[PDB]
Amino acid sequence: TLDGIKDRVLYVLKLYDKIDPEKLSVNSHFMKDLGLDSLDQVEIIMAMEDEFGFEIPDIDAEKLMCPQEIVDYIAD
Amino acid sequence: TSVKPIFSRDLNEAKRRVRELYRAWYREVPNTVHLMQLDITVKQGRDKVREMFMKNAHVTDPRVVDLLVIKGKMELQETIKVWKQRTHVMRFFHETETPRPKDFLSKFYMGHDP
Amino acid sequence: MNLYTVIFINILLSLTLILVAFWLPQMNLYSEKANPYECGFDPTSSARLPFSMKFFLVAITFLLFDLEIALLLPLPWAIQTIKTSTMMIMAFILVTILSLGLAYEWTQKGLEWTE
Amino acid sequence: KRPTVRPRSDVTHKQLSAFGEYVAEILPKYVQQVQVSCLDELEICIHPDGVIPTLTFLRDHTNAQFKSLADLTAVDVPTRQNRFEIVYNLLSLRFNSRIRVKTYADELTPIDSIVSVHIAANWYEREVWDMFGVFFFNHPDLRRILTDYGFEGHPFRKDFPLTGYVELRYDDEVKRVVAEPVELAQEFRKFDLNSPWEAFPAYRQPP
Amino acid sequence: ASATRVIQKLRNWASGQDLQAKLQLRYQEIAKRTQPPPKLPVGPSHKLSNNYYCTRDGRREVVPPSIIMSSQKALVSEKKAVTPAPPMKRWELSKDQPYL
Amino acid sequence: TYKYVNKKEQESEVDMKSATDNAARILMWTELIRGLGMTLSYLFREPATINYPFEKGPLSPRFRGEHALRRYPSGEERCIACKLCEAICPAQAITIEAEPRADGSRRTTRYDIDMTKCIYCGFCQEACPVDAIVEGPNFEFSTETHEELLYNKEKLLNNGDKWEAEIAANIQADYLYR
Amino acid sequence: GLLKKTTGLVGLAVCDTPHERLTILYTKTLDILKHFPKHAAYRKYTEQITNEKLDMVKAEPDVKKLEALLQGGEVEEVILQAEKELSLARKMLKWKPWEPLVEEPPANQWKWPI
Ligand SMILES: CCCCCCCCCCCCCCCCCC(=O)OC[C@H](COP(=O)(O)OCCN)OC(=O)CCCCCCCCCCCCCCCCC
Ligand code: SF4
Ligand code: SF4
Repeated sequence: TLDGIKDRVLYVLKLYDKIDPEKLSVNSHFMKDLGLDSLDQVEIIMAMEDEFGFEIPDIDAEKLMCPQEIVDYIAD
Repeated sequence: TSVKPIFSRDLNEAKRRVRELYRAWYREVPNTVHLMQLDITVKQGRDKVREMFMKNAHVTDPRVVDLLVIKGKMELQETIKVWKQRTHVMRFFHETETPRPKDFLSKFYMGHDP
Repeated sequence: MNLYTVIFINILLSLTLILVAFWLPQMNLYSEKANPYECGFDPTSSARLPFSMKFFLVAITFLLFDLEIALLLPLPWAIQTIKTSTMMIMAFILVTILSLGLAYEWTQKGLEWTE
Repeated sequence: KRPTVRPRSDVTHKQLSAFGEYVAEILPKYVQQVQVSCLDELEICIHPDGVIPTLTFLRDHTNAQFKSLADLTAVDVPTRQNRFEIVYNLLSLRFNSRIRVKTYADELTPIDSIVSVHIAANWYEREVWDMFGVFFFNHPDLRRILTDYGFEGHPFRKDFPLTGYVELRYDDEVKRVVAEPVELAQEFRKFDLNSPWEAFPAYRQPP
Repeated sequence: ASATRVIQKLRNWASGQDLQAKLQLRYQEIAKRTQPPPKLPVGPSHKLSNNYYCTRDGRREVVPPSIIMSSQKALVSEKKAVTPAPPMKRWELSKDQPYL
Repeated sequence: TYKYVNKKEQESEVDMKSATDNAARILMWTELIRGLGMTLSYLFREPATINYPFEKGPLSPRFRGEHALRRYPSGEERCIACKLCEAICPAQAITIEAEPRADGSRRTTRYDIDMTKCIYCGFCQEACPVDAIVEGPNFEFSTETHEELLYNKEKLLNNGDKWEAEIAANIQADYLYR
Repeated sequence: GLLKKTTGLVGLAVCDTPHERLTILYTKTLDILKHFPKHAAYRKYTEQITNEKLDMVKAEPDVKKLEALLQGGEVEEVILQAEKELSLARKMLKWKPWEPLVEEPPANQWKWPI
């Protein structure tokens, strides 16, 4: 279950249509290196909720800042 | 300084509500283009949402932000329901108003306005 | 074939009339006139959705009473029989049974609607 | 005795001054500036925090059974920093009398709602929010009533133009009732009517 | 007015009461349409003497409202309770038609 | 004083006669035959309608309808551009633009009335100090164009020269009241 | 006298046993006003009122004479008002209205004309 989430999330990212995945990685931050403000991050989190089938609040979402943190979240 | 709040101890606790509202709008757009048969794509509806959000990003007073959140929830109520028609929603896009020229010389060619 | 003929005549009248109604006039079709009425504003949902009926028990007992009609209706022929006592008693029993059922439904508030 | 002028009594004035002292000394945490006019209309003015207690008092008190809400207005005065003067006209039906409770607000200093006291205040609070922009706490709906759905603006504010900022008309290009900006074929003709003479010395403002 | 005296009877029976006297229409019992000229009267203040506008002005007899318990000034609000007015005396039941 | 409309004085007096009367009210629809008889009575009355174009509704001299700009018996134009018919017009329907006439006279170069803003209130004619603009009897000036209902000095003067024979009489009848 | 089968007001029952419910409610008011402080005015005035009405109840046993002496319409309206005054007394115990004025306003606030 674990390492499928990695490429799953990464495919969602690639389809996000605004990140240009040539820079992209799993430890890739969103704010600093990619310059994506909070609303784009919210769109990303919705894409993850669409991939899975469980809702999640905005506090967890703002604790998340990169795909690895997302993967670490899907466990719990 | 030394003023009362409304729903927000600080600006971060207001941005929380802001993001909840952005979320509700993002999840509502695909249903509104479907229920009342709009002739747009979901992409540009959500781009309009982000545009009308970034129309007010300069603000820093929490109270103003809370009131804007309230009015956004009102518009979201009106749009989730069909109290408002295709006319009102497509009013946002300005599909008939020619672009106000943001250049000096054009304004000089037409009008005395600045 | 007389009756078949009368009915075909009425059928063809109706169809010729609809043909005239459709292909005689002028048309200016567009999506804003061909969409459902709902009093000036637009509908909030589809009309092909559940309409809760609140007299369904009344409908079913109407069905059973329809069968009771079907049983009562042979009486004009049942009266030219020689007995004229068995049919009397049996029709009495049928009608009284139907009235008893109606009374039970009435008292148990089946003729009232499901608020 | 003079026919053209309006008759005058004093017993109503005295009664209402007495009841004003009553409310003033029974409810001091909130009350400001009780006043009774030439025409005998009692008028109590209240801190915005005192709204529910004062209205519940005047509804449920025995010597003040003001259990009917007639109006709930607002009045924009751009001068004072707390613009919107909010008004509560009431009547008793036990004493055949009226009273007026007043509070103040601003664009960002809202007020508690009154549906917990007077259910009649629901649509009036909605009207006040729509017209003047006063938000009301713990209100059930609090949406617009009178303005169009896609409408930005609080029209009865004094800084709002009479003619508005948008105008409607149907367009064949899009087959909708679009909203263009405003362009009138005849400007509203503002008339400068006020006379330059003190008509009423009794209200003369000193410098 | 013209109802041939048997249709009059029919309508007065079906209705329940004589309506030839109380008709919905108007024939000659109305105020006619060209009339004599009037001479409208003239109210007081036309006295021609002992009539000065300062004595019968109403628009100037007003004052700003009286004030009790102004927080600005230093005003002060055994003492018996008070009503805004005496209780509204109960209504009496009618005499021409109390129970319709 | 007050009175009850649907309050029974007191109940509980019934015998077989009253029961028969109530049971005959029921089962015969007796209180419905009265409605049938009422509508039948109305079938045999003179209807209140009128052959409109040929016979019309009664009006009074005070009736206020289409406007007009009047003249003196000398034919002199009666308005003087005192510009208060538009001061009081609560719809802002009237415009005036005035000049000297080259005779040396206070007269208008403009008198427009957007009759799509007029509310037909009469304030202009009870404000004019010379009985120049009036509100006449014509109520039959419907049009197929918005632009026709936007009047000017010439149209109002045409109305006046048309309807003077009526307006003079209406004024003669109604003055001593105004 | 009798039971007045119809009180004219709608939604209001009849209270077959008055002269008791009023004693209950007024005694309860009196017992709750003891928790108010002495300097409060609501305590004093409501005590005066409830004592007068309790004396009226103790004096007159006839419902019609009691109504005409106790100017509050029918006796059921009076009972409703007693319940509602009791509710108010509790609410005022929670609110503490007797305190001094909080946050006197700006000067040009009630000044009119302006
Ligand atoms: C020898 C011994 C044996 C003899 C056995 C015979 C005994 C006598 C039998 C008499 C029975 C007559 C039939 C009566 C049927 C109606 C029953 C009835 O009660 O009225 C029904 C309805 C009720 O009205 P309501 O006031 O609400 O009372 C109901 C309370 N539960 O009220 C209504 O229906 C009114 C609503 C319908 C209104 C429709 C408009 C009617 C207009 C009247 C036109 C009349 C013309 C009829 C001409 C017919 C020609 C074919
Ligand atoms: S009030 Fe009479 S005189 Fe004056 S401008 Fe109007 S029409 Fe002319
Ligand atoms: S009748 Fe009234 S609204 Fe019409 S033009 Fe005269 S003043 Fe204006």
